[PDB]
Amino acid sequence: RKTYTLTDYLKNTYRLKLYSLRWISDHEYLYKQENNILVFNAEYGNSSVFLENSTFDEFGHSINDYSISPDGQFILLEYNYVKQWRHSYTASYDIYDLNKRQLITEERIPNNTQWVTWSPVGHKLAYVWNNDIYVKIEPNLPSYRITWTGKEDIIYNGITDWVYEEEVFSAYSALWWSPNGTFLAYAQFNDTEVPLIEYSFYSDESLQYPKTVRVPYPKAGAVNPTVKFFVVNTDSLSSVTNATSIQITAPASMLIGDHYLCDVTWATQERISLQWLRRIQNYSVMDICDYDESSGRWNCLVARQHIEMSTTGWVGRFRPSEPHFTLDGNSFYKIISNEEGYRHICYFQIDKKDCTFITKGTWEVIGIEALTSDYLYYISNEYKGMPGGRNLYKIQLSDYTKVTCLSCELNPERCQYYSVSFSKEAKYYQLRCSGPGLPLYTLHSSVNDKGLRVLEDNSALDKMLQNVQMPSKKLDFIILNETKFWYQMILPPHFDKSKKYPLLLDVYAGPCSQKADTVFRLNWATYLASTENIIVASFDGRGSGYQGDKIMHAINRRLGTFEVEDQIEAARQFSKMGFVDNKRIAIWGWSYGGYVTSMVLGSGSGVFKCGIAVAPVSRWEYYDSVYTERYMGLPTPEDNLDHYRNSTVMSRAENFKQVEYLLIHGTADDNVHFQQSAQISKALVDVGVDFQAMWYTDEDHGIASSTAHQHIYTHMSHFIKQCFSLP
Amino acid sequence: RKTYTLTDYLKNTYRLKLYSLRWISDHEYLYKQENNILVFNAEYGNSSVFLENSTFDEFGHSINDYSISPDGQFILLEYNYVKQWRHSYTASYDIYDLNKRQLITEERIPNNTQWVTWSPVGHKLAYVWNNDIYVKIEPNLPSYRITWTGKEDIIYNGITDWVYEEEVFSAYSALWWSPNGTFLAYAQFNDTEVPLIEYSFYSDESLQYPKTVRVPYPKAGAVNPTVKFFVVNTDSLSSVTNATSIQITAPASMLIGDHYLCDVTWATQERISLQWLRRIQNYSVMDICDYDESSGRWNCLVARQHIEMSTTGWVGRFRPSEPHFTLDGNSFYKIISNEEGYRHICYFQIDKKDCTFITKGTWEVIGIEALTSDYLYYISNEYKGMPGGRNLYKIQLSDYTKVTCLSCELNPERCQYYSVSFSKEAKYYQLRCSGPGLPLYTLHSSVNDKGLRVLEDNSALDKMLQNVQMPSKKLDFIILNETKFWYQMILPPHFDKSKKYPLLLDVYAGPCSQKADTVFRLNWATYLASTENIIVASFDGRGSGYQGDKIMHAINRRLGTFEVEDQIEAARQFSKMGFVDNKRIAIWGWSYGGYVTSMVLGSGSGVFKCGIAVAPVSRWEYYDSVYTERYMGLPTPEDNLDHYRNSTVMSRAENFKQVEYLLIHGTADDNVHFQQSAQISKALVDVGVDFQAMWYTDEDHGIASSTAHQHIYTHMSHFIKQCFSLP
Ligand SMILES: *[C@@H]1O[C@H](CO)[C@@H](O[C@@H]2O[C@H](CO)[C@@H](O)[C@H](O)[C@H]2NC(C)=O)[C@H](O)[C@H]1NC(C)=O
Ligand SMILES: *[C@@H]1O[C@H](CO)[C@@H](O[C@@H]2O[C@H](CO)[C@@H](O)[C@H](O)[C@H]2NC(C)=O)[C@H](O)[C@H]1NC(C)=O
Ligand SMILES: Cc1nc2nc(C(=O)N3CCOCC3)cn2c(-c2ccc(Cl)cc2Cl)c1CN
Ligand SMILES: Cc1nc2nc(C(=O)N3CCOCC3)cn2c(-c2ccc(Cl)cc2Cl)c1CN
Ligand SMILES: *[C@@H]1O[C@H](CO)[C@@H](O)[C@H](O)[C@H]1NC(C)=O
Ligand SMILES: *[C@@H]1O[C@H](CO)[C@@H](O)[C@H](O)[C@H]1NC(C)=O
Ligand SMILES: *[C@@H]1O[C@H](CO)[C@@H](O)[C@H](O)[C@H]1NC(C)=O
Ligand SMILES: *[C@@H]1O[C@H](CO)[C@@H](O)[C@H](O)[C@H]1NC(C)=O
Ligand SMILES: *[C@@H]1O[C@H](CO)[C@@H](O)[C@H](O)[C@H]1NC(C)=O
Ligand SMILES: *[C@@H]1O[C@H](CO)[C@@H](O)[C@H](O)[C@H]1NC(C)=O
Ligand SMILES: *[C@@H]1O[C@H](CO)[C@@H](O)[C@H](O)[C@H]1NC(C)=O
Ligand SMILES: *[C@@H]1O[C@H](CO)[C@@H](O)[C@H](O)[C@H]1NC(C)=O
Ligand SMILES: *[C@H]1O[C@H](CO)[C@@H](O)[C@H](O)[C@H]1NC(C)=O
Repeated sequence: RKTYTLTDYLKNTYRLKLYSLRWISDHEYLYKQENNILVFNAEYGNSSVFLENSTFDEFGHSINDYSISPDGQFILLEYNYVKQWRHSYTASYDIYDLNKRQLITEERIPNNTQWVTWSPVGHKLAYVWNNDIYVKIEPNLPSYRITWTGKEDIIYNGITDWVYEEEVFSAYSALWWSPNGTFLAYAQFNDTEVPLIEYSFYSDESLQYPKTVRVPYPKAGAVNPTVKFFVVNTDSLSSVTNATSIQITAPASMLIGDHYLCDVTWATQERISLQWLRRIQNYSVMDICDYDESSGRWNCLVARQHIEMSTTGWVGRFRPSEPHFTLDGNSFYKIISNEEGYRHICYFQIDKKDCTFITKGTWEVIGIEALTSDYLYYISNEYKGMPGGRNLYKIQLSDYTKVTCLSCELNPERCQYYSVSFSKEAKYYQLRCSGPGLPLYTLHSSVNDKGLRVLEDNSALDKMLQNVQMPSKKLDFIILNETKFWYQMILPPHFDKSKKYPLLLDVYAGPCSQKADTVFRLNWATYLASTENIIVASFDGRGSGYQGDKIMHAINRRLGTFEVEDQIEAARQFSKMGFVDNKRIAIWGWSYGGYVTSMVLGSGSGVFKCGIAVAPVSRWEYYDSVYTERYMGLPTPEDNLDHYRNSTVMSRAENFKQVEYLLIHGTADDNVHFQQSAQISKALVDVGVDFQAMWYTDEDHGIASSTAHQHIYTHMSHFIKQCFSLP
Repeated sequence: RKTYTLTDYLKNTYRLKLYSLRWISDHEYLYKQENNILVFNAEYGNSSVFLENSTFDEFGHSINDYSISPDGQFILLEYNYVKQWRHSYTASYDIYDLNKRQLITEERIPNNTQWVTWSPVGHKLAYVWNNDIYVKIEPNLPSYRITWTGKEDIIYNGITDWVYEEEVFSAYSALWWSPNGTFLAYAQFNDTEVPLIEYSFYSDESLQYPKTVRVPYPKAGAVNPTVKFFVVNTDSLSSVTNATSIQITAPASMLIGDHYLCDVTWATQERISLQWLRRIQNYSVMDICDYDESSGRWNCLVARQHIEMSTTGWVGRFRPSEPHFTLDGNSFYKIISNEEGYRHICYFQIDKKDCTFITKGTWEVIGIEALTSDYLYYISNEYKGMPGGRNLYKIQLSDYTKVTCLSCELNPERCQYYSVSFSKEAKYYQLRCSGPGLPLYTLHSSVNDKGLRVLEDNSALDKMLQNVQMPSKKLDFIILNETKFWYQMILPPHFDKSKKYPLLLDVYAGPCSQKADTVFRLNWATYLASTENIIVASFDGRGSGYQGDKIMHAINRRLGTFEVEDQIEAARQFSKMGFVDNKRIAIWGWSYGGYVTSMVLGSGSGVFKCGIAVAPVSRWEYYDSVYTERYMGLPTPEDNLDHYRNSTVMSRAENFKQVEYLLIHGTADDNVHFQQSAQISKALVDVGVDFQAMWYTDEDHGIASSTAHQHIYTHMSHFIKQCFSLP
């Protein structure tokens, strides 16, 4: 009988099915079946073909994605896709009028467009091209140029520079339509004095001289980009006169120094919320800005700013939390750490002091998902006190005490990890369960929270997997200093506590991470347990998220300490349990996991026989400012420079003589620079330690090209199989 | 009897002693002994300390080198040495007045000087600083400025650019003083439009942003630097009037296209010899340029031009050979490829056409070493018919049939490979024997070729080696289509022709190379044979040198052809021999040896279990123009594009599934760019071939930092051991 093989992982032999739909009103959504775009009625479940796979067979280009105007009249077609960073890319665009069932060829959207977006209502367009912003009121009409300052690598209007995209907004876009669709707000980033990271890109075999890539990127403590914020009135645009952008300056308490613009939320048609963060990320201000028709200006009264501080750590999980505004725009809710350091929903009324906690407990809210007049819907990990689970709840607005669990009980053995998607105005919602069993997609009505229908049960995949000897998963915890810390273990088929198993510790362990959860996954570890009979453990130690600040801020200004310690201690704990071959314990990790794997390998602990680090950080001065400084402060003598340097992998080289080490990195890694590994290897050479290495030419942090993806996991499997003495 | 261990190799436990001297006159030389500089009388062997080690115990800096003027009045002190390429570097210099016994302290040689030389006689100096040439008539006097055009990375006056240094002059200098010291000849190079190679340098851990290094480097087919030649009269220099340098123009037959200046020789006080070469290294012209005392000009009579062509390949082994002039400068001798294709000594008389061969035979003259009115001395491989041996011969210039071997019989057992060093006017000479026994340096008088005395017999080392199981070398040959091809074999001690030994083929096989010779070496192979009982073999197949053009030019316009195939056939032959285990045959090479190893691993032969390539070329369009075009012509559709394209390693990628491959490259290789290994690995990943890699951070082609050196050989040693299942 057969197992989950490496070739299965690499080749996607057992495919997970999903069901991504796109809401388009409070009761209809779109969906693709055989590349036909169907539109669905949510209430009754009937559907029909919105767009036929047939159309565009003679288009000329392969179509990459699409977006429909709110008013259903038009559709955007995205082709010539060219990926840049984690979120950004350039592409070409066409517009198809639906009622005319024709393709528009007037005033077309330029090739190399960097970003396009419909207005929330109607058929307006805004797009960035050559770092400048443009606006078409209508798709067959000439665009109005809004900005003139766009300049490659220096001035960005309406799109983000590298660090904002990666660490602040999590997106390339820096444009925000007012709900009216009347205003276009946007940010401008200035990278004039931001230093450049430089690396070689070799390209095709045919490229005689390797090309040098230069990217404005601030490493820890280096000069940051600066930011301006503007708002333009789209209703008032002249063919003759320029477009007048009104600026909104940051609070004076931000203007005194380096800061970031970290969130932008429209409250009403004439109220905006701005979140600002001090470069020292323990202080931030929310600014409420109202339009004044008499002047045309936007004013943010100092009086109604809201303010957040931390004395134990930084602000928010990764940034200040997002405000969810009540419909009238006079109050809002948002996740906040309470007096005991747990993140709960807090209620804020604009011109009033403080805020009011509507939730509390020894658990945390993960996200606020929806807000109607009678209810606030949110995900939390309360159920059964399992930080690694997720369920939908709703709280009765007029009686905070009445909290209903919407998902806890749908299928309590198959489903303990939910996410959700609401329709406009929240009349219907889609539930998505991700484990511990097979992913399961259902539809629901808000009225009586009635289960309308099952959308996808992955029955087909399930029939296949009954054939294979699949691994099982154990989610438990252990006690350390009177504190529970959770772990998981993917266990091989027919597990036997009277046998001894080799064990791989799969590490990430970065701040607010969680590696022990109830998600079902078909991945490299599935192969390792199913086929090679290795146990694959992970452990959430100090610094991990979703358990309260006491645990999360343990690591404050002290990266490469308690999280490293704890992974080691976790392994001592596992050896204690009697079914692990304490001669065959490995450790591996990627990104931040690579850094921790290295530090572990470098600790002299004597627990680990061998390990793999992929694209690991090696010293924090090498990584970016927003991320690094968030946790480490600045690397100056008067701040945290000491620990910046007590915490490098390099300084641990000698101890690598006791272990077998595999070090991997892509040459075109724009995120964690090849530098970081290049310095690790040199430190190891310089001290006479033998080790094994692999570079991947022209790959970035993902090393995700199909061929490279296959090569590295193959390479790594050999490594581990040697180390463990397996066939 | 212990064994020769890797450590012995890396720690240099068993050291070869040398005897490096510089002839100072017709009868004395200098010799550094315990940081004491000594003068030695050749005839009697008596000495006197010229400069005590005690001096400069108070200097302030570590002193890297020294240079005493021809008149012994001053000495240059080189310190603050920084290495650039293979020959180039910059440094600081102090001058010490040997008479006044003190350091001159004004009008100093600037810091970061790029080159200095004394004139041939006296105490003039010429130097290069910021790519401009300056001249001091006396060490305390201010220097006159010869050129003003010097510009970093663009215009070089009196020093060479990257290719010229590496591939033409085998030196940084481009300064040639007339024998008087009267004139200063120099070249100027213009790399205006020469593309730049760019790569990352990671420096010490403290550097936060890596540096991009940028070097004008013409790759096969790209724009080449241009050159001009000038001569300045050193006596008529003015304090206010800018010195005037007279330009010599290359011959019309050279100006029609791209060309090189390949050699400069002063013939008399008033006659310069210049050799030029076409970018297509088919054709070269030697110009003879006389000074016109009235004119002030220099004239190059077309009738005097001596032309070398080749229809079978290129001119010269690596470049047209150096001419050796008679005292009166009216005639010269030059190594030339004869009608049978063997390189022999040719006698040229200035105003007469063609020339006369002074020697002949099926062997070759390697070098002309000295010239008097009575004798011409040269090194050749005639003795015992071995191309891999070297001997000093003299030929009576009044009767060419009268050749006598000066070294053949001194010590037939111990010595078969000599180099030599003559005093001026060749009154005496130092013989240096390199094997096959321990190195042995002797002094001799020309009068009757008497042996004067022994300088170094390496008896120290001999003593030490009496306690180690040393391996032996067999130097034999095989037949291939009726032609003899040589190889050598390092044989483990106590070699039993009955057993079967694993075999490592050590390859270079570049054009005009030679890996089978009679020289003594303590190297990696010594360790492998002695300690790990491996037979290390090397073979000189087609393309190799010192055996006639039929063999050397076989590879014309088809690198990665016969030399790759011949390495393969050699291996087969070696199997036939009943003492090699044909299941355990590996291969490895560096540089060209790296490319060949790759072509071989990727050929499909099934002969080799595994191989190592170190800094390999993989594609000839990536290597430089002077070396590459010499053998491949230009990479254009009209010339040799097809074979450029056919002889990439990348095209053989699939075949690598059959072998184990380790690929190694320094990230800072200015010579064979990392690009080349980056493209090999990408081809291997693209087609799903697994392999081993290792990059060396900030190392260059030589990978020679003491720590990198030790680390690469250790890494390589594990791999080889593993391949052969060696305990
Ligand atoms: C982006 O920021 C740069 C850097 O500060 C600005 O450049 C400066 O502009 C002022 C006014 O022109 C000058 O006085 C400075 O000398 C400039 N410094 C540099 C480094 O150039 C630039 O104006 C900003 N660009 C925009 C459009 O906001
Ligand atoms: C080095 O070579 C470059 C290219 O041949 C020369 O550049 C030219 O400069 C002259 C003016 O002296 C003009 O003919 C052109 O404007 C330039 N062309 C280019 C491509 O830049 C340059 O003159 C040379 N420098 C020296 C010292 O000879
Ligand atoms: C936005 C972001 N997303 C991420 N996903 C992973 C991830 O799980 N891995 C692990 C699995 O494979 C992909 C990366 C890591 N990151 C990081 C990140 C965090 C720390 C460091 Cl040191 C580097 C990065 Cl990129 C960042 C922040 N830039
Ligand atoms: C001036 C020169 N000297 C060299 N010595 C070696 C050598 O023997 N090995 C011995 C083994 O160690 C490496 C160098 C190789 N080269 C080459 C050379 C030739 C071809 C290529 Cl592809 C690269 C180089 Cl550097 C060049 C000219 N570039
Ligand atoms: C669903 O059916 C209703 C009633 O026939 C119809 O009006 C509506 O257009 C249908 N919607 C879809 C998505 O087909
Ligand atoms: C996009 O570029 C291609 C040619 O590269 C062309 O077919 C098309 O017309 C361009 N689109 C626009 C908006 O100009
Ligand atoms: C939207 O709100 C703005 C702000 O007052 C107002 O000026 C505008 O008329 C509104 N737009 C539309 C199209 O209703
Ligand atoms: C437990 O406390 C000890 C100090 O007494 C400390 O060494 C260790 O890090 C702690 N462990 C955890 C995981 O809290
Ligand atoms: C100086 O010379 C003496 C021999 O005369 C030698 O013994 C001593 O080591 C030398 N000092 C050095 C090498 O600095
Ligand atoms: C060697 O000895 C002779 C005879 O005294 C002397 O003239 C000569 O200068 C000496 N040479 C050296 C280098 O000491
Ligand atoms: C060297 O030769 C040049 C040219 O013949 C002449 O001008 C000069 O006087 C000579 N130098 C000496 C010092 O003999
Ligand atoms: C000799 O002939 C063989 C036959 O296989 C051929 O492959 C090879 O190229 C030839 N070698 C020489 C030395 O010409
Ligand atoms: C060279 O600079 C060094 C210090 O870097 C200094 O001692 C000296 O004055 C300089 N020498 C000259 C003459 O340029």
